[PDB]
Amino acid sequence: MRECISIHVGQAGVQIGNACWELYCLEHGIQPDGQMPDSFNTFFSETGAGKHVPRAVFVDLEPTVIDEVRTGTYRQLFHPEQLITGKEDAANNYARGHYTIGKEIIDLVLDRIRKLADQCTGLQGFLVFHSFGGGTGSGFTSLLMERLSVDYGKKSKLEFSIYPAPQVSTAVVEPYNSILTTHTTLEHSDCAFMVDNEAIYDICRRNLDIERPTYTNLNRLISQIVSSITASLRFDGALNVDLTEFQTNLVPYPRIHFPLATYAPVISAEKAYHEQLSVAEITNACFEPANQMVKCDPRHGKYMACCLLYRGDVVPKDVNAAIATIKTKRSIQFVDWCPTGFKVGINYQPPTVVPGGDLAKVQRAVCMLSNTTAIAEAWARLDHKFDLMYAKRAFVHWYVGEGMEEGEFSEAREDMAALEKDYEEVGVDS
Amino acid sequence: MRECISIHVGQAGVQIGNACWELYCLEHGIQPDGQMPDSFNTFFSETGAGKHVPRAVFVDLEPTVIDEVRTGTYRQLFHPEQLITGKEDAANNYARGHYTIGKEIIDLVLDRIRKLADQCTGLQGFLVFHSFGGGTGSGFTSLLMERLSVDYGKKSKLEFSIYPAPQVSTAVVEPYNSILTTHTTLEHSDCAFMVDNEAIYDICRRNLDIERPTYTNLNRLISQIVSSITASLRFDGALNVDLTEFQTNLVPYPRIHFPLATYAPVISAEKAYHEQLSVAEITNACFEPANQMVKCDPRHGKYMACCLLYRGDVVPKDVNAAIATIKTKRSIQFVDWCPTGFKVGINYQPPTVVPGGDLAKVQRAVCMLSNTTAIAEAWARLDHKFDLMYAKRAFVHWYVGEGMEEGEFSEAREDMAALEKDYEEVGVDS
Amino acid sequence: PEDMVEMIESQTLLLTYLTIKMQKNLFRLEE
Amino acid sequence: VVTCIRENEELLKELFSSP
Amino acid sequence: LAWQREHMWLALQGLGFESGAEAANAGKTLVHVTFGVNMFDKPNKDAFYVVFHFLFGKLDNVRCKEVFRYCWPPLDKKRDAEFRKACCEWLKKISDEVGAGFPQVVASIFLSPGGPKFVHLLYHFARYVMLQHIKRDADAGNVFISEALQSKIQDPQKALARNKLARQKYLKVLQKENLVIEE
Amino acid sequence: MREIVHIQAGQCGNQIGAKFWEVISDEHGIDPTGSYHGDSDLQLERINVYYNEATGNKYVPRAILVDLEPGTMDSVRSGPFGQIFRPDNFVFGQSGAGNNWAKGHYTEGAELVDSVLDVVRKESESCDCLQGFQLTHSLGGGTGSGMGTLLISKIREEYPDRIMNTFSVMPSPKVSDTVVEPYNATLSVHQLVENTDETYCIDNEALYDICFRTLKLTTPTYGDLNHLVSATMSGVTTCLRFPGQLNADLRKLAVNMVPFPRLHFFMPGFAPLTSRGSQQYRALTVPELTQQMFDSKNMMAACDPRHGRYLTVAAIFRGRMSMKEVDEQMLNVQNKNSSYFVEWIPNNVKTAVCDIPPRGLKMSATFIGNSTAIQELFKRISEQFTAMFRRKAFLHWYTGEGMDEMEFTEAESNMNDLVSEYQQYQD
Ligand SMILES: Nc1nc2c(ncn2[C@@H]2O[C@H](COP(=O)(O)OP(=O)(O)OP(=O)(O)O)[C@@H](O)[C@H]2O)c(=O)[nH]1
Ligand SMILES: Nc1nc2c(ncn2[C@@H]2O[C@H](COP(=O)(O)OP(=O)(O)OP(=O)(O)O)[C@@H](O)[C@H]2O)c(=O)[nH]1
Ligand SMILES: Nc1nc2c(ncn2[C@@H]2O[C@H](COP(=O)(O)OP(=O)(O)OP(O)(O)=S)[C@@H](O)[C@H]2O)c(=O)[nH]1
Ligand SMILES: [Mg+2]
Ligand SMILES: [Mg+2]
Repeated sequence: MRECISIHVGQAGVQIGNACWELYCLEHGIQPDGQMPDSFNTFFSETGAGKHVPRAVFVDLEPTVIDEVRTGTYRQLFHPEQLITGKEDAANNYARGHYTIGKEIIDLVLDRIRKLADQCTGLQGFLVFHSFGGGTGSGFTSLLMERLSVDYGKKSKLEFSIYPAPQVSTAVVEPYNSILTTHTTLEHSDCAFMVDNEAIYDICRRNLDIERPTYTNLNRLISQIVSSITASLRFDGALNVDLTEFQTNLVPYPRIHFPLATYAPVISAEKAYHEQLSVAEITNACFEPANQMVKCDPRHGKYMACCLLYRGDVVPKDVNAAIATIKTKRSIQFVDWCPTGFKVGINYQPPTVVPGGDLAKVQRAVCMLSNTTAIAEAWARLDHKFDLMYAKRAFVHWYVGEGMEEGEFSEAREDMAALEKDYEEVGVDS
Repeated sequence: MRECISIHVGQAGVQIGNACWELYCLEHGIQPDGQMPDSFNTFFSETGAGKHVPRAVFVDLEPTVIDEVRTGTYRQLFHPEQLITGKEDAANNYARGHYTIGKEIIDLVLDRIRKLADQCTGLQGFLVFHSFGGGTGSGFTSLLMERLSVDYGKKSKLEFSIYPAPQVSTAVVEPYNSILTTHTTLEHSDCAFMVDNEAIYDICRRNLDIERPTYTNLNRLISQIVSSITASLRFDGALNVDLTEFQTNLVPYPRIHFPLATYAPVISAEKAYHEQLSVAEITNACFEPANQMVKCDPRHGKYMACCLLYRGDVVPKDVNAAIATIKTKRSIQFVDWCPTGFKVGINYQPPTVVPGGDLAKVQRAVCMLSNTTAIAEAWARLDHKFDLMYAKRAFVHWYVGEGMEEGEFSEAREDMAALEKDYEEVGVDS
Repeated sequence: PEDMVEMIESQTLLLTYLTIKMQKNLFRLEE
Repeated sequence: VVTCIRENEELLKELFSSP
Repeated sequence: LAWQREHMWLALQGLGFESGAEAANAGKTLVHVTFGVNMFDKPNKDAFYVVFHFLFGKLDNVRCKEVFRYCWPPLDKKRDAEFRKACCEWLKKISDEVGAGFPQVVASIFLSPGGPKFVHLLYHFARYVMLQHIKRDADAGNVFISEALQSKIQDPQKALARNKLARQKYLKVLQKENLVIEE
Repeated sequence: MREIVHIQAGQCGNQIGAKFWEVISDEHGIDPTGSYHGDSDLQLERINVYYNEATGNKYVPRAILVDLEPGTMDSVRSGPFGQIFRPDNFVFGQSGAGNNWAKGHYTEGAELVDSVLDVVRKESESCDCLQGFQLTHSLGGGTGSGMGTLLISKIREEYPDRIMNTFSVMPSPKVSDTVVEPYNATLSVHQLVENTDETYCIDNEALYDICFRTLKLTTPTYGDLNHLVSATMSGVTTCLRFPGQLNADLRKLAVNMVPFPRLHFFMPGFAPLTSRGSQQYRALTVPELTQQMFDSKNMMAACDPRHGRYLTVAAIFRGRMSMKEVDEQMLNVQNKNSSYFVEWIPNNVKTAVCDIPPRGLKMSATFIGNSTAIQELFKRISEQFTAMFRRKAFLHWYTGEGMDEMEFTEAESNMNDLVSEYQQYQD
């Protein structure tokens, strides 16, 4: 039981999924040709005589990134119809990914996903990896998420997305896209883990001492966070945290489900011999502003609910000690209507290490997911960017030329504004 | 394809044709008996077994000049039918060559030219070689150009003319004909390269150091200009210029098609050693007042458009540099309404050298064809001579006796005065 | 400048327009 | 000229508002 | 030229611009498409559809229902090209019949209706429709008022005088309306 | 899959396309006969974006070579990598256009354009999923300019939803070779405004400067110029033909670098370009790539960017690079030069990365700029145009071939309007 289905959309999601599936395979002893010389059930399905096929679906409206996987080292793992690919990409256009280029693939990926779900008996929820700033990852994911919400309904949809950085950006029309997809994440998602690339760059260059890191490193880090999230299904530990009880504890009001993820300890193998990475040390490194996966200041807001996912050699006594210390920190302030503000899941399996990675072999690890109001700041800056370009109606002819309206621009902006205001309001005390 | 039919009329024309055809034969390796032990296709037809018959038609109202051809070294070249002749010359009379005697033999040469034009699939136009001073080269050439314009229509007709000298005149009635010929060269020709003998005499005696030259040297130089004009047709090079390109860039308005031709470098064999006749030097030489082939001062006018035909070892960059230097000169002034006024053609085949010739061997050659209002001066002086003789009605009875009217003289006079006024107008700036 | 005589000609245009429009109706209304 | 302009436009807009 | 956005809107009301019904013919709501004066400063294709259909309907009825039979209301994109190609050709013909008195019509102005270039075409279009109705509703004994208006005068005093005559006519005729409807 | 059909017209366009095909054949490992002989397998993965496959494992370019003089067809056929092209794709006339726009557009090009449309219909239906067209031509002549313009109009009429790229070379005031260049340039720009998706404005004067100053070639030829242009041409579509860490096709670049429909005139550039003597003193890194690519003396169009503001810039990097380095460098460019960038667009730079470096180098970079300073390029022409049209000089050729004066008026007015739009957004 306790299965889950992963949907990897767009190039960002497909590559993040490359990292994620390499990780799961190493974790469970499953070879890239499928064979394994139980727990694997949460991600893999046993196909006849020793063949564990991942419970995932790769999508792109473009052939290239999927072809890398078809010809890669993991060709014998995914079964051919799981890898769905189109002909021409959305080309950095929400309207293409959603309305014109998107409608041709949607029934195919939906048929595949339904066939995937008819094989699992305790489906927990969907994990959707994508990117806000892209064309496919924004529009086609909007479409897919709306359709999934109609069909399955009460299933929990968790999305892990690459939110656009403040200064470092790769595309020009990016703000536009990032706004329209918000109109979906409010309604058709249950918990949205936004992650910025600039923050992971700073994490790499400060912690792992990698001067020039590429997308593979960042994808390894995101994969590690995902593994830490679902370990409580895949392993046994002192305190397990499901997905439903996790969502019960982390989300106080329906609209408020945009927590921040942070993994620790992320150090190079060399500074690791000198560090005494106790439970307290990594527990505290989680609450530092420099170890954040998104560019924001936790000091600039108040926390609402935190979940600590400990992995490895962790006893409950020192967890209680560390949580009491954090409680006695004034730089870390909390809302008042959450007197107890910590969920604790403790797990036995230490974090596995991928060959060729930068992270070391450590015994204890923490994944902290914190619903803080400070995330509002992020949205703020992106909105400002929008209102620059939209003031001239720049690039809008591409969108309205593809089946969009301007009313949708206006509605998406009004929605993001109401979301920000709801965050600012929930923050305040009484 | 790309064939052109060169009509040689009158004594001056037939002799300049002897020169031109000696040159072309030696150029394409075609022996004087027609055999060649492609490019030749423009000026020769390949009849039967390696026998090439030039696409020319020698005409004259007198047989002796054609009889020398028929007895000369090239008797085996022009198949007999093309060397058309009458019995009595026009005796320096326009009315004889145009009305009296031309009417008997216009049809013969017309039948021959029609035969020639039928055998070519890509006719470019006609190259009429004649003099203004004689009776045939003025009268019969006028009649021929009239009939050819009626017959062939839009085919481009480039005439190469021997205009009288300001000082040295070999004929007395010359101005008269040279004036009546104008009434045709305006309407029925497309480009008229007038050339004066006195200027070639001065060019010889100064540049080539030939103490007393005869007509053969002059004809050699004229043939060199003709070959440089048609080089972009026969051989391949960097930038290519057809005949229509030439006419488009060189002719600003219909009535204005009288460009000055000049050549560089025309040095001795002995002088060529001490000089390094690079592109810059020959390009500056083309713009020198003493190197023109017609007597006038180009400082006294304004250039309207000029075509540079470079030939041999010529790269585009130094062509550009030399042209920029010509631009930043103050004595070479250009009309305002032509800000870009240089056409450039570059051919790869260097200029050949005839045995027994006067020119040396050079690796670069330039033929400049310039439209400058200064040419008006030429007409002026000759017109004055007309206005002198018509003052006394001298030699007019010879014209009236053979079917000419004095109204025709008055009409040619008005037409040439209008042409001068048009040049004076087009010169002025806004 | 020209922009003011264009303003005048435009307002003359509007006067003529609306006037003719109400005339063609009042002639109908009186009969 | 501006005075006639104003009287003009005002009468125009207000008479347009007549039912 | 701010009055260009002004006289246009007034002239828009001159044709009887009712923002409600003219939005009702397109089957869309008003709240999503703002009308009035400050409607074409930015790309605004919905207000473009509405005003252009009203302006083409006010001048012609049958041929308008013909050339815009397979187009209006152009809600989709395959049928949109029909609208954009039926209107551009007509505007090009209209501009070629008048010449220098009209801006040269370009299809590119229709890919994004907005900015001063679109407002210029729109004002001259409104002028044309006004004039071709002053050509038909003015009396046969007064058709010259049309060409008298096409006479592009250049002196300000005569412009003053012409406005003066027209405005006294306006006052008297609006007064006679009151006499007729009350008496 | 995302096939590109290429079109050449005129002597300039034909020679530049010939260089382009040489370099691209070298890239995918095609030899002069069409027989694949490369080492890596990647070279065969997406060979089909440019090369049809004929029987016996030979590859034929999907190109249509057009002209009005057969001399250029013979010259292209006789060059190296000349025997690759299909013989049925050489569509030539018999006279030439004579630098007359009216002849290329109305009289002879109008008669020849049907054969060209037939060949492009055949090639395009032959392809699986077309993604657009590439017209390489020049704007100064009659065949290139007017013929390619008629061709572009017809193509857009038949395939309205495709991409339309042009690598048009524009006249330059200094290095001018024709008297009637302003007329043809204006008349062609008027239609390029409407019927294309993105126009890469090259200029011979700029390439001469690149060669004289940067490469320090004593005597540059047209070969070196065409080589630079072909380098940019292939650099644009590397991502189509090869994998990478952040892909970018042509519609991606179109959606990112064009804020409004009319503003689709770009200036290209390339890096690294070093001399020979100066090579061993250079560190081939990402900082040096970006510093060279954002320099004004490296642009392939004779317009100074310092006179305007970058509406948008695209950088396509090739090789094994870090994304932290690329992004830090782009942010550095933007922050140090904040005045050369408009303010109502945050993050003007789009970046993409391909994993395969060009032939012989370990890494490279291609630059595309949508800047307001390109308006200078047009103003020059306009001035020249007016200076002639006022007197109606050389107008009788264009008139005798059937044109009008009203057409010249419209062309001038449209060029003025494009200039006004750019200047307006410059602020
Ligand atoms: N962390 C991370 N970010 C990526 C990755 N790939 C792309 N991105 C980022 O995600 C955004 C672009 O998203 P894309 O994947 O390129 O867009 P898309 O889903 O392909 O939609 P299309 O434009 O149609 O391809 C930029 O921030 C990119 O820098 C990746 O592998 N890892
Ligand atoms: N440059 C040059 N001028 C020549 C040549 N032969 C004759 N002329 C000149 O041409 C002018 C006379 O024209 P002609 O050709 O002799 O007269 P025509 O064409 O025979 O006509 P008729 O008088 O009827 O015999 C004089 O200036 C002659 O000196 C020549 O070979 N070269
Ligand atoms: N970069 C580059 N520029 C060229 C080349 N050939 C010509 N040009 C430039 O293009 C312009 C003329 O191009 P050209 O090829 O003559 O056009 P065309 O239309 O074929 O000329 P035509 O048939 O009407 S007479 C000139 O400005 C010249 O400098 C070339 O091989 N490379
Ligand atoms: Mg004689
Ligand atoms: Mg040519």
